Amino acid sequence: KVYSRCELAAAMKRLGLDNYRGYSLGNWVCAANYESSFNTQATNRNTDGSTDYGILQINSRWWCDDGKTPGSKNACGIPCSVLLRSDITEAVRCAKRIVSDGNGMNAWVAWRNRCRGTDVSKWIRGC
Ligand SMILES: [Cl-]
Repeated sequence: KVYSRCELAAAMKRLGLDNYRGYSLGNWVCAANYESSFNTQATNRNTDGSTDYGILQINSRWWCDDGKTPGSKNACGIPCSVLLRSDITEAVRCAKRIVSDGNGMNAWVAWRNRCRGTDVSKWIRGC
């Protein structure tokens, strides 16, 4: 499932991301846009044997278990497959853990490069 910008905004707001750890809804929407193009089925293979999964491209070295990432730690206590669902509940729960890990949303490289220090409220225009 690939979300539309407003459909994702509503889902993320329903699941408590607006102003979570001080990050407005637009930040989260922007991050999803650049991390995955709103695609819950997105996967990206990395050189270390990890993969980034889902709409917020959560990494399998640290956060979820994909059964094939050497040295993986599974801090969200989930199989990575639950991050490939249309239902973003598990992705949001894990994202809340990631954003609380000491660097805010800088954990998402695409957010840092493309969203941070921009006017992110445009991501919720018309929603
Ligand atoms: Cl916003």
